[PDB]
Amino acid sequence: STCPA
Amino acid sequence: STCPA
Amino acid sequence: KVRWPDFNQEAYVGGTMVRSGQDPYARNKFNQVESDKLRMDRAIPDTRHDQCQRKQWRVDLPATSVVITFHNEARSALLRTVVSVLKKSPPHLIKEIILVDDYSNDPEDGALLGKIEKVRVLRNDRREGLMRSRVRGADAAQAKVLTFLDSHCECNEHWLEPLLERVAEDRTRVVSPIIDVINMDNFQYVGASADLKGGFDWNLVFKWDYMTPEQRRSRQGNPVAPIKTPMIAGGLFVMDKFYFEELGKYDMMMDVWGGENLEISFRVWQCGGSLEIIPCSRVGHVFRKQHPYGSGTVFARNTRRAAEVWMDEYKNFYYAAVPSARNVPYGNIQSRLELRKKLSCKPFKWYLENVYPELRVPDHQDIAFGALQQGTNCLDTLGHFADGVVGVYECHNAGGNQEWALTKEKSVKHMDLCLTVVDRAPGSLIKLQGCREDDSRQKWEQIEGNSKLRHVGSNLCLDSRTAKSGGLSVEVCGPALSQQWKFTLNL
Amino acid sequence: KVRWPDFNQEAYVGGDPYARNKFNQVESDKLRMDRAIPDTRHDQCQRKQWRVDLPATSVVITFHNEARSALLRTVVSVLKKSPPHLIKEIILVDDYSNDPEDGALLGKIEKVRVLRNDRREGLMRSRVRGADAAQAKVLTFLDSHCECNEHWLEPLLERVAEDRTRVVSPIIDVINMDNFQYVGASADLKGGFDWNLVFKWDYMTPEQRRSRQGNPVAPIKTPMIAGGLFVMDKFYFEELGKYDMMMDVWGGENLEISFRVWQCGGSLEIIPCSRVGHVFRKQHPGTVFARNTRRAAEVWMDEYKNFYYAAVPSARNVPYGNIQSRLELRKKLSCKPFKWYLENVYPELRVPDHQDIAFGALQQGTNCLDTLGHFADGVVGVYECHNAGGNQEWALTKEKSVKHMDLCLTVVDRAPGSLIKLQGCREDDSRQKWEQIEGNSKLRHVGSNLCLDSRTAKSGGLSVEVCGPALSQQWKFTLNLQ
Ligand SMILES: O=c1ccn([C@@H]2O[C@H](COP(=O)(O)OP(=O)(O)O)[C@@H](O)[C@H]2O)c(=O)[nH]1
Ligand SMILES: O=c1ccn([C@@H]2O[C@H](COP(=O)(O)OP(=O)(O)O)[C@@H](O)[C@H]2O)c(=O)[nH]1
Ligand SMILES: CC(=O)N[C@@H]1[C@@H](O)[C@@H](O)[C@@H](CO)S[C@@H]1O
Ligand SMILES: CC(=O)N[C@@H]1[C@@H](O)[C@@H](O)[C@@H](CO)S[C@@H]1O
Ligand SMILES: [Mn+2]
Ligand SMILES: [Mn+2]
Repeated sequence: STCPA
Repeated sequence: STCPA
Repeated sequence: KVRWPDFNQEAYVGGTMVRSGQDPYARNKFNQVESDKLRMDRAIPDTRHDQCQRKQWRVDLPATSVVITFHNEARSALLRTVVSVLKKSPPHLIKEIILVDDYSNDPEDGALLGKIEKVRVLRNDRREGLMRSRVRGADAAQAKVLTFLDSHCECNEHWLEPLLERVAEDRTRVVSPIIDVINMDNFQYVGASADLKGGFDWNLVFKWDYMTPEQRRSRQGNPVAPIKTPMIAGGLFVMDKFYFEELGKYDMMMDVWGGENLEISFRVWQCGGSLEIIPCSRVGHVFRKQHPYGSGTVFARNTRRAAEVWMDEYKNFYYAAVPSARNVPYGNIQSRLELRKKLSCKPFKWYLENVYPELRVPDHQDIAFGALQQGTNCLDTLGHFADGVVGVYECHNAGGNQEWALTKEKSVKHMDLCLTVVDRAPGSLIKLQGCREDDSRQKWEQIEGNSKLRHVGSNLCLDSRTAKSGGLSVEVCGPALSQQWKFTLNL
Repeated sequence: KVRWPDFNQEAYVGGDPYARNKFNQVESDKLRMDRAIPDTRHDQCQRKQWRVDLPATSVVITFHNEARSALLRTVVSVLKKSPPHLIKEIILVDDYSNDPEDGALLGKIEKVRVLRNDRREGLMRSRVRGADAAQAKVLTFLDSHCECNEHWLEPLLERVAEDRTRVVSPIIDVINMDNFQYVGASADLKGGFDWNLVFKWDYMTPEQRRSRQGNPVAPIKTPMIAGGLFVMDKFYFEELGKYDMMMDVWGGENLEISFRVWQCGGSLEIIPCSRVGHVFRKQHPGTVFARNTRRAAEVWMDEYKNFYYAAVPSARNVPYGNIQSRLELRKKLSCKPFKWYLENVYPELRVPDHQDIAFGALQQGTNCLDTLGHFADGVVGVYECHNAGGNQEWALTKEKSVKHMDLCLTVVDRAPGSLIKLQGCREDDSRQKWEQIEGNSKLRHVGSNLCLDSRTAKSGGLSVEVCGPALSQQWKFTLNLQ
């Protein structure tokens, strides 16, 4: 997954 | 006292 | 065709609700129940800087073709994405919304949305994945400007104008909003940090970098200015359609989930373009921990394709970080190479120097590099200097006082400081000292399949058992676990 | 006277080893007056030839009940390691030592002139006395427990010869207080400080480091000088107002002069090809502390002095004295304001916003409030405090908010036991509003009986808990604007 800001 | 480099 | 507020959400969503007392996280790896409770045009906090809020945005801007790609997306989330775009965007700027249905089980999910004003639905008759789907949608796009979005996004106040402003001025600019966080459990809309740049480590995994205090400070003047980023997240960006096509669209041989963000980011920068994060632009995104739809393979494959084409020699540092990847077949990269030639792109070295200089790059002759790992613990200077002891600290990949190198001179250096065997007596504390090549006490060798550190010209091994009693010691080499050390990059 | 090597050390040194000096005297005394030491210089320095028309220096060494062996060794190191024609004189200032012979005896030595103080004056006053007596064009100051290295002096003199407003220092090697081993220091360091005005060593920024890679032995701009060991143009020293004459015994010295030099158009340098060993120790052989520091702060720092007081509130109470001449001096010299200093000289110094209520680290015992490298929608925690203030850097804003960068402690859920979250700061978010209570020892969630609580740290992260007498609810900012 893309990681959260 | 000054702290070592 | 129907106006978005006249669209019957209850009827659309209702077909596919979570039932009985079944698991709400099952289908999507986010809380579907909580998503479905939400109104299609639900209110969300204005997470913008005050300065953006006090701003008249030009509307004399090229219209955009919004491309949204999806595969077995939650209806409520999908609808919500679409309505957010329609509701929050000046209409004349929204040429069309292009829904690319990537072989969803139920074609109605997307087809039904086709009733909606400016919504066009394109349905893949087989699973193509995110990259290929996007291209299809882009290809179908009528507008001058492309906008890419995920299928579980929520657009914020005046999100579009700042983005368009940029690429209108300069068509080589590839721009992104700040990506707010939409909580996967309770679906709360959370404002993200604006003090972040895109980035990566040598394992080529995407990560969020904080800006340097240097950078931060220099912006204090204008805090909502564009931010140069060496890399984009990837889900959410805006791009000139012609430019997109010119630069070689997307790498067409990549698969399901990449990887693609990596490649495009390099390509854009290297080939004379730029990458921006735009703070006044805010778009909510449902971040999750896992995918709902081999993963390590496909990822490695695509990552490889990117690395092999763009990174030049520096690709090796990747392989050093991830050796298993040497084995993964990636395929034919001929066109991509030709493409690079044709475009007259700069070399990776340039990219590193000018775009991503904060990326810590090993010396070409370094034997090993990065962090010195012992379980979840790392070798650490403890902020100590010369004549200072050394220790362990839980690893944190912020690599600072955990940044180490194994040099060609057989030395274990941090900055211009070196692990020094001051005293050969077992149990003896080692010391941090100014690196001298002539100094035999500073000489170290890797042993037992690069899992230990032996003091050259001795039966002595770097040992952490004394960490709690003064610091890292030199101990007689043996099968103890405290003598286990592994560099994150090996060459 | 007599030639240094003809000097009878055995006889001189003749009259618990840590007691008298807070370093190992026995180990020091074993040492030969001219003992060999490793060349700790960068290779590039080694391979280098020097002027000759360099101005000579007057070496000023000040001391109070110094160990004979150490003192002697300092003096002979100067003589032995320095081209003689560059050593005009060595000025020994005896600062009311118990035994006047300590210094007097050394007076027999070539180029050595001994000045005794008939009462305890301290380091600052003593230096001035010595400087005043100095005949050379260039002043060199050293501690009384130093060891000069190979070609230490030339690179220092080279600099101030070219430009007389340059105030320069060697890299200060480390002499081990226990075993007296001469250890090569890091060259990657700048001088610095925190808002408590206590001297500290900063690492260079990777930015800086990298930009030097071209020439690694180049001068290094430093916002602050250690203080013990430096070289200065005699006239310039006098012009800029010598030292503050009303300062006393103990420190603050480095501080005042460093500000003054920079602010008044001069510069401060560390010079890597210049290497001088120094016996670093842990303790002295506490309010003067605050006094002197105050005098410096009150004169130079302008409004920013408050940040000092915020870090050290006990200091508000300490009387410092009359600072009239010093103020006049600053006027006269047409010096820049402190703001300028911060912006241009020491920008890496993390400076609170002007409206901020509190600042710095959020301390709970030896533990600190820490982001755990988490970002938005992220939980928050504790981590043993480390004064490197990064993910431990916090602010209590005028908007009643507890912010790290542009992120804010957010009360997501009012239910006791509920985990708090990191969220993008909004001024109009009530959930983000915090008040200090119980004598600035706690953090109460505004509009509630809820208190910031660490008991849940190991079980998910910092929580919001019902305000009570628990220790886990104890929080103190390092700087308070109160
Ligand atoms: O085979 C696929 C897999 C995913 N997607 C879509 O492309 C995006 C993939 O990003 P995702 O949200 O799945 O991952 P994340 O944002 O966590 O990186 C989403 O909009 C999906 O709906 C797609 O079109 N085809
Ligand atoms: O009243 C005093 C106190 C100290 N000193 C001297 O000033 C120098 C400053 O170094 P010190 O050891 O006091 O401090 P440190 O180097 O620990 O910072 C030493 O040579 C002392 O012998 C002095 O001349 N007069
Ligand atoms: C005293 C102490 O442990 N300090 C820590 C260091 O040892 C490193 O882990 C730093 C990361 O760059 S952070 C932090 O300063
Ligand atoms: C993940 C983790 O270990 N986090 C740590 C932080 O919480 C701070 O202590 C950092 C120092 O600036 S260091 C380190 O990154
Ligand atoms: Mn997504
Ligand atoms: Mn000293």
